[PDB]
Amino acid sequence: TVASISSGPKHTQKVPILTANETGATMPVLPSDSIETRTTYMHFNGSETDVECFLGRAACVHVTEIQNKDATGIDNHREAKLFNDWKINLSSLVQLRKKLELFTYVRFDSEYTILATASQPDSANYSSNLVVQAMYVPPGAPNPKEWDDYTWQSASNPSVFFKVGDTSRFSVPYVGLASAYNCFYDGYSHDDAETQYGITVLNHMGSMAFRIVNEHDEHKTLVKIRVYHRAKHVEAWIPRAPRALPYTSIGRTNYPKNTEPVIKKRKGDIKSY
Amino acid sequence: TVASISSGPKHTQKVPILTANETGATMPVLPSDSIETRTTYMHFNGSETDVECFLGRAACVHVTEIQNKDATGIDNHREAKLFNDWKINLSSLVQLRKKLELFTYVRFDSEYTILATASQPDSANYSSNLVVQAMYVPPGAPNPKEWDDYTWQSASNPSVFFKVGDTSRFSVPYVGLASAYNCFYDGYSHDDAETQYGITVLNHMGSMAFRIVNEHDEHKTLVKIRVYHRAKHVEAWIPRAPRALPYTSIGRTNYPKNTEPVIKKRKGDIKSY
Amino acid sequence: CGYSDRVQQITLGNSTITTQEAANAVVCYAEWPEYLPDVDASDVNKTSKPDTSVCRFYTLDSKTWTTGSKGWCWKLPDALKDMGVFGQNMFFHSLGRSGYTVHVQCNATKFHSGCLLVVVIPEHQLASHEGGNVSVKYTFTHPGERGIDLSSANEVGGPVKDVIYNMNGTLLGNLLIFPHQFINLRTNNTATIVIPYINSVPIDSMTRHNNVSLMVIPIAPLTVPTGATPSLPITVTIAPMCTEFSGIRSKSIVPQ
Amino acid sequence: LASHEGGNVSVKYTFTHPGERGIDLSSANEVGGPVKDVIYNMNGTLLGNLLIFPHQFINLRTNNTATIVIPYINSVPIDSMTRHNNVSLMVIPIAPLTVPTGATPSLPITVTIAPMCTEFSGIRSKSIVPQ
Amino acid sequence: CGYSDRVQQITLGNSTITTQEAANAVVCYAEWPEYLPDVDASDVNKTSKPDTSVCRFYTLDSKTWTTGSKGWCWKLPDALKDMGVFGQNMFFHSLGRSGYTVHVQCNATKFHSGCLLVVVIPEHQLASHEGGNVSVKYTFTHPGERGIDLSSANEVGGPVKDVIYNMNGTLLGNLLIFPHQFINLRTNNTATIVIPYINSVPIDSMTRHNNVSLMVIPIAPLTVPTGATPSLPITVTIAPMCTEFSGIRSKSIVPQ
Amino acid sequence: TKDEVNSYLIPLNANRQNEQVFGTNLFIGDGVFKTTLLGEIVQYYTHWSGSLRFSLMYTGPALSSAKLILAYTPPGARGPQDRREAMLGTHVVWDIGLQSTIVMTIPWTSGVQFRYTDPDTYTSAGFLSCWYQTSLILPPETTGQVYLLSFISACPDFKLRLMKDTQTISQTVALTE
Amino acid sequence: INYYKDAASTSSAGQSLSMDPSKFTEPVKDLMLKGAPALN
Amino acid sequence: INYYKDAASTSSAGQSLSMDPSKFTEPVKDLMLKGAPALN
Repeated sequence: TVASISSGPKHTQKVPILTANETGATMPVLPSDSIETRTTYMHFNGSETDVECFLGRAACVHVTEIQNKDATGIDNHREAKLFNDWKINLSSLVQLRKKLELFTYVRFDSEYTILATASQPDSANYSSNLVVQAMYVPPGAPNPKEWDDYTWQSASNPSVFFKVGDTSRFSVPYVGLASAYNCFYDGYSHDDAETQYGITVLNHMGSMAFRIVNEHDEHKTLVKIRVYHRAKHVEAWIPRAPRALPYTSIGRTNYPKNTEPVIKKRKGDIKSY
Repeated sequence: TVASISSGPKHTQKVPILTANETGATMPVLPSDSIETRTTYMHFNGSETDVECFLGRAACVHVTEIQNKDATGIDNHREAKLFNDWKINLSSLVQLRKKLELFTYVRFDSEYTILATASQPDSANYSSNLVVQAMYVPPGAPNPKEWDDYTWQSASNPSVFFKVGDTSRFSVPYVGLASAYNCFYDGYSHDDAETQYGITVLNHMGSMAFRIVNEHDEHKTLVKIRVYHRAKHVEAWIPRAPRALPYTSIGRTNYPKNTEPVIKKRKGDIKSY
Repeated sequence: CGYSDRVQQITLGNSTITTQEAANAVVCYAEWPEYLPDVDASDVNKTSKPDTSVCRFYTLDSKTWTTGSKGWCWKLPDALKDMGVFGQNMFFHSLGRSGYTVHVQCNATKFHSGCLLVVVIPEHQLASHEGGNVSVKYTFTHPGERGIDLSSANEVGGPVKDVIYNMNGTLLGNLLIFPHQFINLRTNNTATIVIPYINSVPIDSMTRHNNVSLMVIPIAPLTVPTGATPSLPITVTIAPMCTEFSGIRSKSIVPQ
Repeated sequence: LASHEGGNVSVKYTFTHPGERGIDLSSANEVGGPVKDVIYNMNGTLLGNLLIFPHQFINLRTNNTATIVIPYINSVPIDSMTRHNNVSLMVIPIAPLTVPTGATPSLPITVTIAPMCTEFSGIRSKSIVPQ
Repeated sequence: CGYSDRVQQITLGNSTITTQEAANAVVCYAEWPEYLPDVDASDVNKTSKPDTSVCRFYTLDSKTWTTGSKGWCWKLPDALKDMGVFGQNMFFHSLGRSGYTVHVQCNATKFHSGCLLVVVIPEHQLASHEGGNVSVKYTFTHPGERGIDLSSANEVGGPVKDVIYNMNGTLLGNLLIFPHQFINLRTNNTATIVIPYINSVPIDSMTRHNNVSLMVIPIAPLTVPTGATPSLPITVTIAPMCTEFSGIRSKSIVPQ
Repeated sequence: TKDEVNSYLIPLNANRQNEQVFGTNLFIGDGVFKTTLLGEIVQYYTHWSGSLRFSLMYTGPALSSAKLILAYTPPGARGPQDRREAMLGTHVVWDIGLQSTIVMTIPWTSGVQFRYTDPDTYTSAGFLSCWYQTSLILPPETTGQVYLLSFISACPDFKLRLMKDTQTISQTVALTE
Repeated sequence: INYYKDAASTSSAGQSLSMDPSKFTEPVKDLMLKGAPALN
Repeated sequence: INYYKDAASTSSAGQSLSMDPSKFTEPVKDLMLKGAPALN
C-alpha cells in the first residue's frame, strides 16, 4: 500500500488545501497536496486498531468479596456475604466502559473469567482446597436467598464448578433482544412519570451469584472474587464522542457537581509552546 | 423459514378464526388469519428448545455428607457415615424432577459428576490430600456394610478413584429394562394388597456408595458429597401436564395436606388488568 | 356430494353405535392401535387373538351428572376386567396387550348448558390422601367397572379425589395436553377417543398395570332449564381392539 | 442527557420530551430536567468532540441554512416513538454572535424538520402522556 | 364440497368480525369501492392513503331496540369523524374520499320476532320539522357516532323524525329501491352492505358533505317471548376502505 | 379464595350491553397464564417471541344467542376501560352460533425482537379484554350465568431461548422414600 | 472425532430438526382444514 | 480446528480488512472532489 505519492511543485487553479467545513465533510487532504513529497509505503496493516482487538481483550469488569464459614445463626445470609450476586454490567469499570461507550451500538459474544483467591488474615493454619460454584441467573431465575437455596441445583441455571485460584471459562452468545447493546438509550422502558431512564431490558442481562459449596472449616476465609471479561465477535456502529467526565452509576451518563476541569490549562498566553 | 405471510383484507366465507374445540384439535391459526400481516422471517431455529438441551444439562440431583476419621469402636459404620450409600433417583431434586416429569417416558444415557469438598470446622491444621473411591452398585451387588468391606475391591462393581474437590466423569448407557424410564407408572410391581405403588424395577437403578480409602488423619473431616447429573441421548414421549404441587417422596406423585394455592389470585375483580 | 361430519357409525364385532351430534374422533398421538410386531417382542410364547370375542362395545354403568359432581375416573383394562371373556383372558394370563376405543355418551336438549372434559391420561398414577410417604392401595385404584367417583369420601388406601389437582398433583387446566375431547351440550353429545397401547415395553401385565385412565371432568357446571330434572346420564362405552394375550396360566388371583 | 443533581439521580420523562419547545441550555434547571451545561453536551462529553456525529456549521459569512438527512438509527427494526427518541437535534453557537455597530443583537433561528419513510404498526387506544 | 353461505368472515386491517347467520352481502349497485383514477381527478395535490390505519372495523355504541322504537339514522363519514386517526385525516383536510363496509349486528333466539330495515340512502337530505321554508341546522344532521334517534323530541335545527316519511318526504315502503338488507330474527341476525363512494364529483368535502346515510328502521315490531326482556341490542360496525385525503390543512373547525 | 374448577369458568350475565366480560395482561410468565402449560414452558426460558393463540368456547344453551368482541391492546396504552376504546386496536367480533369456539391470534406487535418472560415494563406484551358486542340472550326456561372456556396456545412462529430455573417448584429437604 | 469405542462416550446428537406438532395439535381421525367448518 | 459445535466457542474473526471511512468523513449528498471548490 502506498503511503505518500511523489509530488513536485504545484501551480494550478485546483486548491486542495482550501475547502469549506460548513458542509460537514473532511476532505482527505494528503501531505502531497501541501508540500513536495516522495514515494513512501505504509508497511502497516492496522490489525490492532480494529474494534475486535480494541474492545476484545480480557479485562476486569467487576469484583466482590464473600466468606465460607460456619453459617449457623445468620438469618440474612446473602447480605452477610454467605453468597453475593452481581448484576452483569459492562459499565462498572471505567477503563473498559469508556472504550465500550465510544460507540452507540455494540454486538458481541462474551468471555468471562472469575478470579477467586483464598486468604486468611486471622489465625488460620491453612487455606482450604475450595470448589467455587459460579452460577448464571437469567431474568426470572430464582434470585437465591441463602447459600443452600433450592437454586444451586442449576438444572436450567448454568453452573460452573472450580477451585479457588483457578478460573472458569464459559462463552456467552449475544444475549441482547436488539441487534446490539444500547450503549446509549435516549428512551424510557415505558411511559410513566416515575420510571427509570436508560436502564431497561437492554441493560439487564441477569446476574452472577458467587459462593462456595464446601462445608465450613474452622475459620473465616474472606474470599474476594474478581471478574474478568473479554469481548468476542465485536461489531460497532454510530461512533460517539470520547468520554470526558467520569461516571457515578451504571448505564447512566450522569456526572457529579462541580466536576474538575479536563482541559490542561496553558502556562502563559495562547502563543506559548 | 417464513414466519408471517403477507395478507390483506379478507372478505370470504372461509372463517379460519371460528372452530370447535370439542373435536380436541388445535387449528394452527396464524396472525395472517385475523389481521393484515406483512412478510417476515423466523431467523430462529429452536436449538435450545429441544428435549436434548432442555433435559441434557448437568445439574445437582443428590448430595450426602460423610467423614474420614479413626473409625475404631464404631460398630455401626455406614449409619455413622463412615460410608454413605444413595439409591439412584432423578426425583430427589425438584427443578430437574419437574422437567423430567413433563413426559411419561424418557430414554437417556447418563453423565455423573461427584463433587466432594474437604473442610474442617474443628481444630485441624490442614486439609488432607484425599482420594475418594466412588462405586456403582448394581441390583444384587453386595450392599457394603463397613468402610473396609469385601466389596471395595470393585472387581465387577465399577469404581472411580479421585481426590476430593476434583470430580469423576463416567458415562452410563440406558440401564432400564423397558425402552425408557417410566416417569409415570400407573401400575404395581405385582398383585399384592401390601405392595408399593409406582416404585418398582423401573425405578431402582442400584445405588452409589461414597467413602474415602485413605487411612485416617488426626481429625474428623466432615465431607459433603454433592452429585451432579447431565442427561445424554434424551428421547421423550407422551407429554404430560406441568407439575403444580411439590413432592414429598421419590417416584410418587403424592403431595401434602392443605397445600398452598398455586394460582395467583387477582387484585380486584376479573375485569382488572 | 353432501355428507355430515357429526353423523358417525362405529361397528366392532357384533356391536354398533350410532350418533348424529358427534365430534371429530381423536386418535391419541395420531397413532392407531397395531399388533405387536416381531421386531420388538421379548417374550417367547405365541400370542392369542380373540379378535371378535372381546373387541366389542361394552357399555359401562351410566353416571349421574348433577350440579355438584366433580368428575369420574376409570382405569383400563381394569374397567373391563369383569366383562365377559375379556376378563378371563386378562386374568388367566400374566400379561396382555390391547387397544381401546372409548365412546362417552351424554345427550341433552338445546336448553341445557355444561361442558364435560373427556381426557385419556396414560399412566395416571394417583396421589394418596394422607401425604408424607403414604401409598395408594391396589384395592382402590383397580375398582373395575365401578370407576372412581371424585365426589365421594376417601377411604384408607384410595387416592385423593381433589379433581382440581387431577388426583396426581397437576392442575385441571393442563390436562388438555393429553388426547381429550369436550362434550359441549350445545355442540356435542358423544365423544370418541381411539386409545392405542401406550407403554415403555412391548408387553406388560394387564392386571397389576393399567396403561391408560379415562376421566370425565365437568368443566362448566350443569345448568338445566327451569323446571327440568337437575341430572343427566353419562354412559361410557369402551371397545377393546387389537387384543393379544400370552401364557395361558392358572387364574390370576386378585383380592376378593 | 445527564441530570443536574448527580450521584444516581435520573432525568424525568416530563423534561427530556418537551415537544416543539425544545431544551434551552441557557435557562434555569428544574427538578427532573437534565443539566444544561452546553460544554459537556448535557451528557458528559466535550463540545469539541461532537463533530464525530453528522453535523454542519452555519457560518454567517459562508452558509445560512443547514440540511441534515437523518435516517432511522436504532438497535431494533422497530421501537416505541413516544417513550424512545432515536435522535436529538442540537444548535450550539460556537463563535459568539458579533453584530455590526448599531444593529439588533439578535438573529432568528428557524428549525424545519420533515419526516420521511414513515411507518406505524398497531393502531391503538391513544398513547397517554402526562398532562 | 360442503360449505355454508351464512358463515362469513371479513378481515380489514387488525379487526376481524365473525358471523354464522349472515345474509348474502349487498354490494351497492354492484360497484365495489375503488381509488379515484387519474382520468377523473380535478384537484392537483397528491392523495395520501392511510390504508391500514383507518380501514378497520369501528364499533359504534349499541342501540336498544324496544317495542316502540321508530328507528335510527347515521351519517357518513360523520359517524366516524370522532374515531381515532380517521377523524383527524377528515378534519385536517378540506376534502376526503373513502368507501364504507357497514355491518349491523342484532342477535336473538329462535323465539323472538321482528324485522329491521338496514338501508343505505345516498344523499339523505332530511326535512325540517317547522315546514314552510325552514332549514335543518348543521349542528344536528352531523351528530357523530351518536346518530339520530327517530323516537326522540325535535330540537330547533334538527330535521323531523317521522320515520314513516323517511325524514325527507318519501314513504318507508319505497326505501327498498336503495341497497338494503332485512335482519329477520328468524333467518338473519347480521347485515352487511359494502358502500362505495357515491357523488357527482371525483372528490368532495367530507366534513360538510355526507355522501351516504345508514338507517336501521324496525319494520315488524319486536315481539319477545313471554317473560323475556323487551329489548335487544343493535350494534353497528362500519369499516372505511379505499380511503384518500388531499391537502393537509389547518384543522377543520366545527362548532363545539 | 382457593383454587376451584370455577377459576377456568368466565361468568357471563344475560341482558348486558356494552359491558366488559374479562380483562387480563399478557405477561405469559405471570398472572393467569403462570399456571397454564404455555406459561409453565415459558417460565423455563428468559426470552420469548412470536404470536399467541387465544380462544374462547361457549358452553351455554344451544338456543342462546350472543355476540362478543375480543380486543387485543398492544403495549404503550392503558387497559381498555370501555368498548369504544378496546375496539380501536386489534379486535375480533365473535358471533356465537353453530361454531362454539373462536380463535383470535394475538399478533406479535413489538419493537424489540424478543420480550422477557418475567413481568417487565419495557417488554410488556399489552392487554387482553373481552366485551359484550350486543347482548347475551338466553332462551326461555333458562336462568343463571353461562360460562366461557378460555384456551391459550402458541403459534408455530413462537420462540424461546436462554433457559432459566423456574420459580413454580420448591424444595427444602432432600427426598427419601 | 471420538476417543472411545462404546456408544456411552459419544457426544449429544444436537438438535432433531424433524418436527411434527400435528400428532399433538391435530390428533383427529378426519382431516380438518383451517377455515372450513370443524363440524358439518 | 474447533473443538466445540456452537458458535459461542469459535475464535475471533481477526481483522475486518473491508474499510470505508467515507461514511464518516464525507457523509454528504453531493460528491465533493479534492481540489474543486466545496461551494460554488
